[PDB]
Amino acid sequence: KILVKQLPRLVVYNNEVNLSCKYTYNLFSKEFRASLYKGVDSAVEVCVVNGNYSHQPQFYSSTGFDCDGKLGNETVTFYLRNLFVNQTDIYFCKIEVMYPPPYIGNEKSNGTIIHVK
Amino acid sequence: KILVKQLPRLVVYNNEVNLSCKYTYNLFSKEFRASLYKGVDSAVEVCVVNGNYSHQPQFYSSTGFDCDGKLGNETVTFYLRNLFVNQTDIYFCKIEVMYPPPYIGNEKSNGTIIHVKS
Amino acid sequence: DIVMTQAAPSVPVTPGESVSISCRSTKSLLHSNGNTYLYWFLQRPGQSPQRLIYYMSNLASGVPDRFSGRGSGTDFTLRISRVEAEDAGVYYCMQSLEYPYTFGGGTKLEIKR
Amino acid sequence: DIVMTQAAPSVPVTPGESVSISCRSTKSLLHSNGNTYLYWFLQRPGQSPQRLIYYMSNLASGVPDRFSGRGSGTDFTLRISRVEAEDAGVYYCMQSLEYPYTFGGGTKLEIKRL
Amino acid sequence: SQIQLVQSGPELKKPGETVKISCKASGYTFTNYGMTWVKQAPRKGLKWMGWINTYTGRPTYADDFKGRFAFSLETSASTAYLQINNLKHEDTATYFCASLGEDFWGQGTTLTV
Amino acid sequence: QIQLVQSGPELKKPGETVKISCKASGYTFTNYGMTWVKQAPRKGLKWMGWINTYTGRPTYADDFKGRFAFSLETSASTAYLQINNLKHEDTATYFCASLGEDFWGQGTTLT
Ligand SMILES: *[C@@H]1O[C@H](CO[C@@H]2O[C@@H](C)[C@@H](O)[C@@H](O)[C@@H]2O)[C@@H](O[C@@H]2O[C@H](CO)[C@@H](O)[C@H](O)[C@H]2NC(C)=O)[C@H](O)[C@H]1NC(C)=O
Ligand SMILES: *[C@@H]1O[C@H](CO[C@@H]2O[C@@H](C)[C@@H](O)[C@@H](O)[C@@H]2O)[C@@H](O[C@@H]2O[C@H](CO)[C@@H](O)[C@H](O)[C@H]2NC(C)=O)[C@H](O)[C@H]1NC(C)=O
Ligand SMILES: *[C@@H]1O[C@H](CO)[C@@H](O[C@@H]2O[C@H](CO)[C@@H](O)[C@H](O)[C@H]2NC(C)=O)[C@H](O)[C@H]1NC(C)=O
Ligand SMILES: *[C@@H]1O[C@H](CO)[C@@H](O)[C@H](O)[C@H]1NC(C)=O
Ligand SMILES: *[C@@H]1O[C@H](CO)[C@@H](O)[C@H](O)[C@H]1NC(C)=O
Ligand SMILES: *[C@@H]1O[C@H](CO)[C@@H](O)[C@H](O)[C@H]1NC(C)=O
Ligand SMILES: *[C@@H]1O[C@H](CO)[C@@H](O)[C@H](O)[C@H]1NC(C)=O
Ligand SMILES: *[C@H]1O[C@H](CO)[C@@H](O)[C@H](O)[C@H]1NC(C)=O
Repeated sequence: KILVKQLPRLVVYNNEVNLSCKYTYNLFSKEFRASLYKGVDSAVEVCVVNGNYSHQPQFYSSTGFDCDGKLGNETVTFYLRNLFVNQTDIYFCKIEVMYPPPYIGNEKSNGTIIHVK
Repeated sequence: KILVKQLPRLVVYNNEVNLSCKYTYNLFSKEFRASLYKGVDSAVEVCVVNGNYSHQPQFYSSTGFDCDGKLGNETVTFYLRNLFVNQTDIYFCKIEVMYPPPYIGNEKSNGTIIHVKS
Repeated sequence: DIVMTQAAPSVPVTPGESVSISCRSTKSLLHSNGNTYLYWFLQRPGQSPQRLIYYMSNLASGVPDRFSGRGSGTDFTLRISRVEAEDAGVYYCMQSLEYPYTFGGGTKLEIKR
Repeated sequence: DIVMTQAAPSVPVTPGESVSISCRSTKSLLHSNGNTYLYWFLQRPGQSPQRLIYYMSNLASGVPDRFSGRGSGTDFTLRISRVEAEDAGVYYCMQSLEYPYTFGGGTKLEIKRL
Repeated sequence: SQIQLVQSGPELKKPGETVKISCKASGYTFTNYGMTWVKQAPRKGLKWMGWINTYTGRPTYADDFKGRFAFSLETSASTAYLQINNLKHEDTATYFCASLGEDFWGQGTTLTV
Repeated sequence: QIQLVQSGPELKKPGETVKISCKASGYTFTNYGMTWVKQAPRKGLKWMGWINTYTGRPTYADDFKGRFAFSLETSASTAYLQINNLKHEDTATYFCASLGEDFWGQGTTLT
């Protein structure tokens, strides 16, 4: 699989963070789907970004966060704004790559503790 | 293995918390080593309770936390006092069971975000 | 702030006579743990005392089935099923739930020719 | 607020003549990403513009190997390797690092009956 | 079914009125990619107005384009809209919708005022 | 055999220090705590407190905290109770006890 590396705790007073998830895998011309989840459970998607790495595909949040982002050969950097102290927990970076096969995800990250203060 | 269940987030105002780790295993008449670690890495042991359940073995912290605790059939409650805002992270309940064999441990817990505030 | 009370300072029995010894408590000694935090002890005279039951119902090693500890959650009893002369002494209950730990009063159990 | 600048409003080449078109920048457009955030564009006349290079070095689909994007991370150049008559037009560089994005001035690449 | 952006027709509008200009997206997924809007006055060059987030809706505007210009989406019919308001002669230009990494652009939609 | 064994009897007159040893044998010493317990002569048992064999930290019962000193040499498996500015009240037998209160010492009679 693809192994993810994240900083082990970010700590925030801006109420805003920039959180890059370094992979061991070149996402250059690959169709993929990169995500980030809040929770020990990992059961809230904070951003998806997905599409072909060719045409710069748009980050967004169903779950309700102000969330841009920028993708690069081996890195995926999320950008969360407007975060609350209510919302300091762990965040898990996560890729699936669809094309070209074979289709693979990533071995589960350690996560970062985002601590918002 | 045996599965551990911890509350998914505690938020602390006292600077003082209690955190039971419910197992699926009666630690009754069993020699074991119960443990609790800070870290995403899981590389700082906050507390160790270690011995035969039969007699009531003491909780302690090399890592430097004020840490009591109480053992019971299948919960293990850690009691941490004097915690600091700057010590908010994840903590993981973890158990090894020595005797009687065969010797086993915990399938890794989701952990808990202890969130120390003020 | 927790006060054990054995209300039976001395209790004469004769042998075979089963007897049961009470010890009440200010607070409940039950815990989320499921365990209930009470010891029972026997100080035969001269000798250092000797754990008998722990966590209410559970009886320590090298102890006869005769002994049994049964318990509400603030009232507790120590049935002794058929009294051998050896079993005579003072019996102490003692809670171990919160600090400071607190011993009971004793209950001397005298054997009656 | 980044200001892009092509210092070469119009440039007459003849065919075969290789040309290279500069576009300098206020900030550096390199990123921790490792990528560097420049598009290069060609608006042939009447036509809508068409993406040619993206992330400085990389060139998009349906574009000739003639076209090359080279770059120091605040100065950048688009080498066009041997000018085909088709390739005449205005070329626009465009930074995409920080909002607001900003286009260059254009550089008209005029082509001339020698 | 090549990817293909396709935009509203030409406009001849006199000052102080509304207009929406449509861009309909085809051939490709759509809410996965962002959507830029780009002004080109006639003898001048290209200017970036902003973009709308096809999933989230949220538009960002370039500073000069701040007020009076507005972007919006019918997300299930794959179509985006610029709307310009209280129009001023300033605002005459061809107007480009574009997406997929600025790799696909529209026809162009020529407004005059 | 797990077994605690304490210092011998004491005849100490008022206004003196005293340390009492309790040496633990047969078990991994620092894995279990260590409580101390007074017994006035005709009266019964009273919990003084305990020390964490690993951590060092002592907790003292209400009446006792002050004039009383628990402490450990862990490498030599032994626990100490010290009593200062001693007062006639303090005439008792004194029991070290550990291993879940399962193992008690022979006791240690002060006057
Ligand atoms: C704590 O656990 C023991 C369980 O002892 C045994 O271990 C497992 C096989 C388990 O699945 C049980 O069935 C077994 O009993 C409990 O000890 C027994 O408790 C009951 C009380 O009615 C009684 O038989 C004796 O006290 C114990 N029996 C034996 C064989 O030891 C103990 O009660 C549990 N403590 C609780 C629930 O608070
Ligand atoms: C992003 O990577 C591309 C090319 O990556 C290629 O495929 C990967 C699997 C990788 O492990 C190698 O096989 C390839 O390098 C980089 O662009 C290329 O640069 C190399 C020169 O070493 C060469 O392949 C080509 O000249 C370039 N283009 C292509 C299409 O291969 C690109 O530089 C990387 N991005 C950044 C910011 O460095
Ligand atoms: C620990 O987290 C795991 C995921 O790593 C959780 O597993 C999910 O549980 C939910 C609810 O039961 C299921 O719908 C999912 O199928 C499970 N897997 C995933 C990948 O989501 C689990 O619930 C957590 N356990 C506890 C005790 O909180
Ligand atoms: C605290 O978090 C909850 C969770 O969504 C949120 O609804 C609430 O408004 C938050 N409070 C503040 C002040 O943000
Ligand atoms: C992740 O945590 C594991 C423990 O499961 C540890 O061994 C490893 O070093 C950590 N890796 C990183 C990159 O933090
Ligand atoms: C994604 O990539 C595959 C092959 O590289 C292709 O079939 C597909 O059209 C691409 N998607 C888009 C939206 O361009
Ligand atoms: C723990 O229990 C085993 C048997 O169940 C016993 O042999 C041993 O004495 C105990 N371990 C110690 C005291 O270190
Ligand atoms: C973090 O905060 C607490 C409370 O002010 C402080 O005492 C502590 O020294 C700080 N960090 C560390 C690593 O000790």
